[PDB]
Amino acid sequence: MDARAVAKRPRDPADEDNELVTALKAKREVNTISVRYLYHADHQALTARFFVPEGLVEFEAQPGALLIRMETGCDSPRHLYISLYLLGIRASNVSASTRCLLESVYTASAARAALQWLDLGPHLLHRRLETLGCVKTVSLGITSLLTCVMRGYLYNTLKTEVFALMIPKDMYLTWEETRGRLQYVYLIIVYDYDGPETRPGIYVLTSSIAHWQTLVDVARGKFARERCSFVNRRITRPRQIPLCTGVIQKLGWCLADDIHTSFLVHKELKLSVVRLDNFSVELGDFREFV
Amino acid sequence: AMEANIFCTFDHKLSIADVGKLTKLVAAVVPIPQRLHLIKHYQLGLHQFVDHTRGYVRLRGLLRNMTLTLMRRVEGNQILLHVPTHGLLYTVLNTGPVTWEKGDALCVLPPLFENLLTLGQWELVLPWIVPMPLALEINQRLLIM
Amino acid sequence: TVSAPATYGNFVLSPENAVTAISYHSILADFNSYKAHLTSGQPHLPNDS
Amino acid sequence: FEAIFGTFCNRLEWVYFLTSGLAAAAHAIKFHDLNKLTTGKMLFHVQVPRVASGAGLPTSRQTTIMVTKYSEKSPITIPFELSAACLTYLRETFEGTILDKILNVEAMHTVLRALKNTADAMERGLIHSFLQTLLRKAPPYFVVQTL
Amino acid sequence: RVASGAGLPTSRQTTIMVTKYSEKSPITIPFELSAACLTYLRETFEGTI
Repeated sequence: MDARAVAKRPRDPADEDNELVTALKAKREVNTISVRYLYHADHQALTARFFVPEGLVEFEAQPGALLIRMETGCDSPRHLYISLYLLGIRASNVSASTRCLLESVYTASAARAALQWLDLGPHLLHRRLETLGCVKTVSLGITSLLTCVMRGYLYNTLKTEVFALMIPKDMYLTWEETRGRLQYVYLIIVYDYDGPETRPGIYVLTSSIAHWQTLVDVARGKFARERCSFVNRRITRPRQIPLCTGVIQKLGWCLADDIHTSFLVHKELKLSVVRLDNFSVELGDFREFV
Repeated sequence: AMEANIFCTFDHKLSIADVGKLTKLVAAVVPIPQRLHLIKHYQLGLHQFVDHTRGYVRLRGLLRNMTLTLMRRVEGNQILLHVPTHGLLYTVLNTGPVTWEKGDALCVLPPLFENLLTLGQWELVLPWIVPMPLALEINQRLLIM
Repeated sequence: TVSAPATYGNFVLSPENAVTAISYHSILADFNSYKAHLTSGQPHLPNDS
Repeated sequence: FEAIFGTFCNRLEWVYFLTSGLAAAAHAIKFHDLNKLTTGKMLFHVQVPRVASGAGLPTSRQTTIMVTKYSEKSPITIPFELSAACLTYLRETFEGTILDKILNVEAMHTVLRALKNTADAMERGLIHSFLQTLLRKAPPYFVVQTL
Repeated sequence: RVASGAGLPTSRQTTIMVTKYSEKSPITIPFELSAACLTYLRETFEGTI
């Protein structure tokens, strides 16, 4: 170590020639493969590749769909990858007309299998779900390939276009009149304990609050009826041991001015969505509240 | 240019078989008690805490405080350990008893059950890497038991 | 009519081979060629022993 | 003692698309802006001949036929991998001892072998894709002979 | 390797390393001579035809 070594500012990652160019220059050998520029070499987002059967890929052809991993309770597929739209079928929050529309969209054996597996078991819904991230690609086929980011912005190969996050309009939720400049977005699953069986509500919440306790206090204010239902079931129906009235999972952050309303088209049917233009994913785990 | 790493020197003589054993573990999660630049091999692993009158839950409490690091490179006279940073991707070895799936969330647990690097009185006791629901089930079952 | 070798070939071990045979019970034929090519940087030897 | 009588390596042979006789069916062209192109097409204009008819028969009116043909895309791909050990020794010199030089040379040769292997694989894949396209468009003997 | 079409599985790089060993088989043949033959080969008596 010496003074000049300390003074020297670090090398620019962009002005050093890459390893392949280094080797070719060292031997002074030509190659057919273009090598001077490496694509995705400066993508800071972390991505993964997922295989999914043809029946499940609908409304996820467009980039920006939220991707969930669901448990089948079986050893043959073990896990399936489904979108928030498919969960729209099961959620009580979604209206009748939209439910009919996106139920007519998912008329495939795989989607119906997913629904049967979801309703079959005795567990609560959130125990069967694991969130992966947002998708931005599609290669269609009998088995389709989806690439999903799990930490970062949504953009194509050259960053020449940034993708948004699409939320169906019935699931979108806000609790403040004037938005804070920075918004955090959360996934909420809340259970209503009626007589026969629990009806789950599914929401995506955009909020300025980052503290857990304040956020959960606001949520308990907004969902008082479901807490009353939880206590009522605890009283009337012993030997049923419910847990939780709802769970909250954090996934992402975006600016308030990026929020917009839009529609999605698939097989000449229009679904209306809320659109988070420059959304960047940052996943948390399910935290439960009562 | 190098990346930042932590150096570990073995205070015991190593045969070729021992170093050949170490290089098999070139991506395992090694717990370390303190963030320190140079350490001796006794500090590696959980063997330093092992006790006859204490058990699982105290080891869990201690593992809460330890620093997790990944073994990066094996050489003569020294070991290179890399301490991971939040938000970056890394390669880890499934030393646990259970297979993994894409999207799984893993958490570290004390081992419950081949032995690695039996030196004169020290052993490389690595922890368990397990998906979260299994860890919850194990904790509840053990507490009830 | 065909040309054939008139006599057997001869294989001789080098003194470096003697040292390695004594110390490690092993022989590497053309040891010096391997050494020279390794230190010079060539990947390929011209022919086998 | 044990003896080692030489060490041998696979002398791989190289295949080129333009050298194969299958290339006779192709008309190969390089186009640097191909990634920006969406679709390409050609258009044909045909006017048919006709023969004058006798009395009492319907006359054949002149007709023109327009057809167009579109292009189809079929990209190919293949990966190759490098280890972090290869990458660190490719661009580092620890004290410059002869063992370090050996390791640098090994990293360089590793990446060079990978590049050559991948280029050969790309040539073979081009041949494979072209053959698959030709088989896709080619009908069997009984169809064409019936026609 | 052959490059595959989009969506198909790709071919991993593969290195195969093989060793081959030698075998041994000696041969022998005897010949014999008589005591009288050795006597007349080694020594001679009073010189005569």
